[PDB]
Amino acid sequence: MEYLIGIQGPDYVLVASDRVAASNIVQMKDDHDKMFKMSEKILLLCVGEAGDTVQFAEYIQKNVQLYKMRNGYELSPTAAANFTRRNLADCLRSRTPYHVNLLLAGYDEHEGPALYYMDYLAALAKAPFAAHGYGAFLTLSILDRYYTPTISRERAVELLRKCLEELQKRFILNLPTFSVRIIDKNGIHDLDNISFP
Amino acid sequence: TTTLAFKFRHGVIVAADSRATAGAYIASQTVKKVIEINPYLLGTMAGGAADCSFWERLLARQCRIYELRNKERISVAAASKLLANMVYQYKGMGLSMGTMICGWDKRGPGLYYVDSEGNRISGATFSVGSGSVYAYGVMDRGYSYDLEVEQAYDLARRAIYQATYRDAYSGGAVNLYHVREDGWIRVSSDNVADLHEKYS
Amino acid sequence: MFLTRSEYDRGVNTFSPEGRLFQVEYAIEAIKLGSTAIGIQTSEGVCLAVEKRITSPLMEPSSIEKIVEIDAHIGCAMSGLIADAKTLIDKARVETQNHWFTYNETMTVESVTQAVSNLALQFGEEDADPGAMSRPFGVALLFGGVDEKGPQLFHMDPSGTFVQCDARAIGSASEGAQSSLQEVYHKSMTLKEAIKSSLIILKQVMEEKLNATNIELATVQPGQNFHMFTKEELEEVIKDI
Amino acid sequence: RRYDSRTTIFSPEGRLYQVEYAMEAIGHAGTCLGILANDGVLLAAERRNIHKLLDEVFFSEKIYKLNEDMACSVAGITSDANVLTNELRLIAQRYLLQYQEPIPCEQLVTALCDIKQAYTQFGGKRPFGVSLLYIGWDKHYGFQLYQSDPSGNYGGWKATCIGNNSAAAVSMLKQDYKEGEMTLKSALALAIKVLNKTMDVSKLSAEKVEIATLTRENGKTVIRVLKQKEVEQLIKKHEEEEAKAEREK
Amino acid sequence: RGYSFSLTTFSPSGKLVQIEYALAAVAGGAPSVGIKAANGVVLATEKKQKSILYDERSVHKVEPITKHIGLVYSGMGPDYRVLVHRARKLAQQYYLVYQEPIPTAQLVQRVASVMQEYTQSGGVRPFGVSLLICGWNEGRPYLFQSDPSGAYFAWKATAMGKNYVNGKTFLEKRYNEDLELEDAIHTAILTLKESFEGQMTEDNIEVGICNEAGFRRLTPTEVKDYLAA
Amino acid sequence: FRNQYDNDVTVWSPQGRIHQIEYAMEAVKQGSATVGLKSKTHAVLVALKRAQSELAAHQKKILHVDNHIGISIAGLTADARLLCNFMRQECLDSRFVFDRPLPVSRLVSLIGSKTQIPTQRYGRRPYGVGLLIAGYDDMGPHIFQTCPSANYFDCRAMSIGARSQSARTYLERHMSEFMECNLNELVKHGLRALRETLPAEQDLTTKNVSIGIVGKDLEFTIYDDDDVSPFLEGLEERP
Amino acid sequence: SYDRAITVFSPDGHLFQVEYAQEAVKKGSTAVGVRGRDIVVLGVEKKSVAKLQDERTVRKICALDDNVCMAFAGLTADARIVINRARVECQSHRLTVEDPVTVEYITRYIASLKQRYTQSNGRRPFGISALIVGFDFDGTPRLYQTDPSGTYHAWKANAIGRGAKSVREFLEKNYTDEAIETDDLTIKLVIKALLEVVQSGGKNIELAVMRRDQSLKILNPEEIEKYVAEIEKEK
Amino acid sequence: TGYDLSASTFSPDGRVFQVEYAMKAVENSSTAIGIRCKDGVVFGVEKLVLSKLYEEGSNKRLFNVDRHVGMAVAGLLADARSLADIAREEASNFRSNFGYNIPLKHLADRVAMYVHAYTLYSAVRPFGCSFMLGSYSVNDGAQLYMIDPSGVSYGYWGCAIGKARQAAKTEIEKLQMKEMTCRDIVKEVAKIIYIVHDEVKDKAFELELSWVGELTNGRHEIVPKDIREEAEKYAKESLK
Amino acid sequence: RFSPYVFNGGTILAIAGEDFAIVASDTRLSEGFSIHTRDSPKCYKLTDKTVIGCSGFHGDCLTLTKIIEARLKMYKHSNNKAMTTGAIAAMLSTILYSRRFFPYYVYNIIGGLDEEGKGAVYSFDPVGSYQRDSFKAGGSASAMLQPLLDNQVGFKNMQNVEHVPLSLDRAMRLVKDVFISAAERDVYTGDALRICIVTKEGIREETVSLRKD
Repeated sequence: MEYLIGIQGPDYVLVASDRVAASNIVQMKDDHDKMFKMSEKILLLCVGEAGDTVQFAEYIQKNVQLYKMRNGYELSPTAAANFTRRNLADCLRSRTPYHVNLLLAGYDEHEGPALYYMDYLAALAKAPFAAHGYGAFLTLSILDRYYTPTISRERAVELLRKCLEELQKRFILNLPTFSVRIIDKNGIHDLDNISFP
Repeated sequence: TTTLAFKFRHGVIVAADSRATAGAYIASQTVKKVIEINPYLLGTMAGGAADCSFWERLLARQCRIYELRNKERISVAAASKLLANMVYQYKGMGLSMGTMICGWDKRGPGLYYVDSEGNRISGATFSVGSGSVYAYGVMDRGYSYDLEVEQAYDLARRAIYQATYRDAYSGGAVNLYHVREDGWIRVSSDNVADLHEKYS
Repeated sequence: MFLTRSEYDRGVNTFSPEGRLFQVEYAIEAIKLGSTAIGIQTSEGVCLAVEKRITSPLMEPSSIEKIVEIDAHIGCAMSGLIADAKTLIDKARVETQNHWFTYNETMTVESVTQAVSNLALQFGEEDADPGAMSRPFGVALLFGGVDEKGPQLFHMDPSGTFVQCDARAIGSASEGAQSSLQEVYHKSMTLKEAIKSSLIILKQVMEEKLNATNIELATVQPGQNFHMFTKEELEEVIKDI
Repeated sequence: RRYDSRTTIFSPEGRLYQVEYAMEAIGHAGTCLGILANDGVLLAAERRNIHKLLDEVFFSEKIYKLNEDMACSVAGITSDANVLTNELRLIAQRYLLQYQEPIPCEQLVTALCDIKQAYTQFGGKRPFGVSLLYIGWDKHYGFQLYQSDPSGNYGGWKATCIGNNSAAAVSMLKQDYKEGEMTLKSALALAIKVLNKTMDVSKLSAEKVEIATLTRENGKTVIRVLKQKEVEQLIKKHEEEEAKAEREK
Repeated sequence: RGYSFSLTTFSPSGKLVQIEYALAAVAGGAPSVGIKAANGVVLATEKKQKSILYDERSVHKVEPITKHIGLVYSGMGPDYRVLVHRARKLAQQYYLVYQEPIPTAQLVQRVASVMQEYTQSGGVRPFGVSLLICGWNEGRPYLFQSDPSGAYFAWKATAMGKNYVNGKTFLEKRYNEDLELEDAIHTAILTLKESFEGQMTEDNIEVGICNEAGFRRLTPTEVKDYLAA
Repeated sequence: FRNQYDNDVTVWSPQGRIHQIEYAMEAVKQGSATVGLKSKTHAVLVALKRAQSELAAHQKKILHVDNHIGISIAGLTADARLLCNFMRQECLDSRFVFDRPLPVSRLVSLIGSKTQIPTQRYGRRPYGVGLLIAGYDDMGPHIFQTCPSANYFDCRAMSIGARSQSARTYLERHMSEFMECNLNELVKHGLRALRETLPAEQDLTTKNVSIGIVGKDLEFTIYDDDDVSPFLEGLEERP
Repeated sequence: SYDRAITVFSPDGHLFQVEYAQEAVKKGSTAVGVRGRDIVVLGVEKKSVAKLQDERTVRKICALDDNVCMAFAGLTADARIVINRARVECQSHRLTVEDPVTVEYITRYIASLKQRYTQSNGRRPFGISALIVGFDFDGTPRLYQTDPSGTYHAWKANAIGRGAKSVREFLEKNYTDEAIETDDLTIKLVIKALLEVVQSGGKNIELAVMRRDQSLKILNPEEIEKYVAEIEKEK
Repeated sequence: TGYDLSASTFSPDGRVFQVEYAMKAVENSSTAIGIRCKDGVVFGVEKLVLSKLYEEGSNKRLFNVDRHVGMAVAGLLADARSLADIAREEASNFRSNFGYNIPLKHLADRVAMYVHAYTLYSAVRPFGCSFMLGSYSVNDGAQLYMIDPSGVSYGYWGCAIGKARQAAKTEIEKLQMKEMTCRDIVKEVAKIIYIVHDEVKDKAFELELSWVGELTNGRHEIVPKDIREEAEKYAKESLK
Repeated sequence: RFSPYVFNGGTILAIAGEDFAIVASDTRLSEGFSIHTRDSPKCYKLTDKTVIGCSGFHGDCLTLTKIIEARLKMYKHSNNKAMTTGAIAAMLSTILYSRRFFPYYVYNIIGGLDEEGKGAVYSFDPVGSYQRDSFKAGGSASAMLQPLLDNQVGFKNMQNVEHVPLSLDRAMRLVKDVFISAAERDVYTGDALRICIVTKEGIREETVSLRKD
């Protein structure tokens, strides 16, 4: 029911998510932020069953920031991905499985940009582009169609706009506004919200 | 039930009905569904009355302990997060709560919505209960951040009135509160019959 | 002729000959190291006062907290170990709020004092819980609050014994301060007279000349809640003296 | 009278004498040495056991490999050393399981030092009577040498020695070590020099020392123990150089 | 002083003196000799009995932990049996986990870890026994010693017990790496012959050997045949 | 010397005496005196309270466990409070489970077991408090005493605390009349008995006396400073 | 007699092992803290390089969180444990109440930990005293001190460790509203105070600042050299 | 000599002296005797009256540990009451599990092992009580057992404990209990107790008696007061 | 298979007053279609100023009464005072919520005199949510009884009718009448009515006959 999309590039990773939090039918919030900055150059996008999303996101955020404070350097995106995957996978067997679907986006000085994908069963996969939610089924073909490994960031925001206006055209739920931000060597950069009135 | 809360320039207006039902039997038409957690922040109860009352009271004692220990009143965000964590610990065990923690802090007016499912969200307008869907239309069409205090009271009263008109399990009287920067005040308790006399 | 063997004072849970249990007695001696505190109970209210004993000018005066609020109805003044005092104050606060939660009412000063006293008693280690300090609590508390019975002042000691007292002094100059209390005190005195007399006694015992900085003063009256005299109010009264 | 017992009593003047007595124990131990170079880092130790009827079955008596990217040499009680090395290996592999990256050197040292501090503080257990040197390469800070003591206190050293005649070793290293100019060969020669100075035996036997080097080749760390022929060549070269320096005068 | 009695107390000059006392307990134990031949390793010890009434078959000082591992001791008899049971159990745990016979080095590591585990706690005493653990793994012989301290060493040949220093000197004089076990058993009985203070017989000594076949305790008739020389 | 054998409860002495238990039994002597006596229809507890200072209130020496049982303490107030909590919970448990008042004899048996456990084990000290337990049950009025040693007795009358031998001898010489007394006569006898313990200068007052009465028709009630004046007025004077 | 166990009180009611731990704190390297109007400066002396040691491993000043930092004088390992425990408590408090820690909250937690170790035998007190600095939500500067006993007190400015008496006497003399007026003046005040007790000026002081809404900055050795040069010249 | 301080310790000559020191505890106690005859077992105790204030039928040293067995104690009364609680628990557990009344030999063995547990460990002292147990069952017969503080247990045709053990034992020895019957044995028990009582040292005593046997249908019970008075009058007459 | 509850029937009523409170209940216990007993009053005297009435599963009613009595004794011991009606109400709320997940199947009504001297009635759902009410009926016949109380006592839906404070006599008449009607048209409620009236004097118990089935 909630849409996440991520596009990796040569020197960046672009991420966007819908801004809707909802009750049964009422759309309680129009400006919900599903993006959590674990560190300066890594973001965690989370969608899933309510409560589990915020609880797990906050737990991983605070653990990563504790790593920062203790050791003086930030975790790698790959290491953060493996860590949150471990936490999610351990809970899967337990009586309190966090039903959460995540997308982790990061930039490493040594290893460059990275986008990571994990499902509620806690599989992990690096990917060039990925999406979560029912809208992902509609929008993945857009990315698979027009994506290039050498895509520039202007082209990437254009591609993302195409992907989202497809949701506007066809997806049953109303996802009127989306948040967008880029990670690069400089760090997380907020971008203007792609808003379809 | 129907509970209503919105933020505007001069504070937060909290409104609620007073009907509690078991099955279709109206056990009480005078339930006080706006729980005065503290002199400075207050909450609402929708869903299970026992769950809401017990957990909001526990939040109240935690808030007073915090005030005594840290020499400062807890923020609405911290109170909401405490309650959210407490209810989330019991997720899947059948608690039913939907409640709006309301207060001022250093940030400004504070309105949050927390539910037994686990969501905690802050927003300009909220409504919780069976009559939420009916209250939302009137509140949304009438709401503006720049609103006179009397006009805010009026839209709150009318929203709860229409919600009681349409929804069977919400009724009784409309209890209304204004959260003001010094603290909360209880502005009115108008019965739905008198409100029907007025509006019609 | 000196017999100084003692050989039984060390280690709680040892009854010495004549059965005196000297560790607790040494703990009761310990509060005499603390700053003098003083309490007077009156019909108009109960007042509490204490000398802060500021070590250096750079230390912030507000940080020294030898009078505190258990709740609106009850406040405490302490002399002795600040740390275990903080522990007992925490116990008092949580017990007051538990009583509010369970019975929707305010505890009496006697009940709160008994609640903290029960915790103080646990040095005996009758309970099997690991998290109880083996040593007795090296602090004495003065509990002052207005209850259903009106203004009440209760004294608590390291033993955990507690009693109501019309006026009491704890700390270093408790000996002599109590004699001054005994001569000055009469049950009819108003809280203004009690404040003045307690500050006179504190001025007498205190080594440094009395000033608004080096004392802490508080009162809880039936209409009011627990109140601490501010710098200005302290200035007014210490000028009046 | 006695404020040196139970490792939990601060003596007057505020000293924990049990940990100091434990620090006394490492001085008896066989000397161990570590030197940091631009291209690599080495560990060299004196095999104090020189009994004739002993077999060199193991990888090394003193040198232990804790991870792909680091190693350690130990001076102190061998049993506590075995325990600490087992704990170190488990810590490293736990970090690799959690983060899927190699343990940082400083983090591993810090974890074991936290254990060693914990044994000081609580009453029943004795402090670990061990001091050990850590050598490793990490992506963040490159080649690193670390020392630890029974107290649980660690530091980073360009070069240091622990054990018997550690003061003499450090005095020799202070003058000899060239900051920013060492290579692994020069550091090996310096190690042979300081070991010859410290060790009572007139001639380093080449069975009375164990030398191991850590280097990064082809993007992968290699921890290698110099074989008896290699260390024989090293002592021969040092003897020749020292004699030629003698011959000139 | 107080350092003497406590086990968790480093003495001044940094000595855990109770462990040294346990090693002194080991030194009082009966002589035991271990010699690692090229094709085998022999473990030998004296089984001197207080009287003829003792039944030699009842108890053995040389015990097999596994098919290819066996060990002998000098020190306290009860402690020996506690750890021999624990060693057998550890080897079986290894076989359950890895389905391979445990290496001798690994077994000595584990039993030494146990021995170290005992020294740390004040409520317990160290094991007043040392062991010579011999094994044949990967077509190679092994001999090890494990002390009360929890430390272990690898010896080509060594002796424990009474007169262990003199026995070790006799061994280093007599030891040659090229020895076959047929000669090594002779050297071992000679090493013990230094220190009996009695006329050795088949009963008074117990000896065992390891090889590609595995550990075995050669019978009284076998040791009689070897003693005849 | 024999400083050894006194350190802990777990050490027997060469003549079969556990000295720490005796040192605990010394504790009851430290406290202010208490007296208890019974008639066919009533059981009484009377106490001499002490005050730290003139301004301070007198300490609580009589405590109610249940309607049918109440206690008076001599020795450590801490141990008294703990044992009183245990007794109260036992009585509450009996009422919850069986819906009957707990027999007083059975309650003192429970106290004896709980008190005995410290004496034998290393660790917790003996309860250094002596209690007089008085109650009415179906069998009749009862008075018991419990020592810091877990042994307990059943008594026609008893006095514990400082200078209690004087009260005991008064009680013994006057005991025969107690059984047929009215409650007023009985409380007066007990008041005179504790008056024996007081210093000659000191005298009974409303303040320093507390009286505890239980009977067939009377639940345990502690008559406080104001309420003891009816009982005290009858007493004549010091002899 | 009465100095061998933490639990036992002495005659006259002195607990002496905690006093011995407070004495152990005095052995440690000096640290100084001062509250400027918009800055809090925390300065710590450096014992010595030893010429074969890497300075980065040894750092007395540490950041518990974005808005709080501490410096310590006392047992280094104990300080490391306490720092880690306070850091995890900081992140846990943010997790629990969705708000950043206040300086008084974290100093209360550290004091409670030290108190917990004092109360029970079988555990020795943490042989450290700490100087915790941070900016609260209102933006007021805060400086607190803790000791092995477990009492905590706010200080306008203070020192801990060896020479604390001398440097705090100097600071009682020197400190005033005028000195706190400038951030550079605050830094220069703490530098002069550490200069009161240290062998050499620039080499042997490690200094750091926290600004109103910025992270901790350890001043570069060149910056410290410039500041001591300005201080040296004015004399 | 620190050997006597603890029960974990051994003397260099192989003696655990704390247990002997605990055995000296019972000798402080007033005497108690139990005699076994054909019909059953009779118990008697010399309960010294410390004060007139103390109620009669108090400080009972004769306990009923089950319906078919009774217990008589000498030594510390607190430890004795606790041991009686232990014995009652053991008997109840035996009935609950094995479905019938506990054999006296087994009960003595279990309580003796419980007692013997304490002599080993250093944390806890030996018990300060020595007690006698007696029962009659038509199957087992009359049985009398005595347990010392050590945990030694044995069966006695006649037994004595406490201060006057030796004198009581010779007086019991010249009795021929095996042929005799219980209603005579009560009289002779009264005689022996009155003999061994020391009027000078001990001011007064109240004879406390009990028995178990066929006359009770195998239930331990306190003597009817008429029989008590008859035995006491006989004892006073014989004393001369 | 095993059902831990059974509805033992009965109804309870409580009606407050300016200076009095009344608590009244049936005295019938009925499992299924059979009558267990005809004399089992549902009203229990907690204190001089308070009465509790419980209806629902009788085992839960019994255990809750025992628990409340014990905790009343405990409060008396600790605080040296009797619990007020509000205090008992809050304590009961907490006790009921303690078993949120295996609840007490009881409908409770607390009726008493408050500290001020006025009558107060506190009404509880099975899971412990509680509210001060001027009057309420609980149990099987709540639906039947409470409307007439709302009309007569609350003067609801009545136009041009003066509001009079309720009197003791009028209240008792009303209670008897409503219980008679519930006896007529509710199968569970009948065969007696115990009226427990609390005043400054104390509890006074009157019994009036209701029709046997």
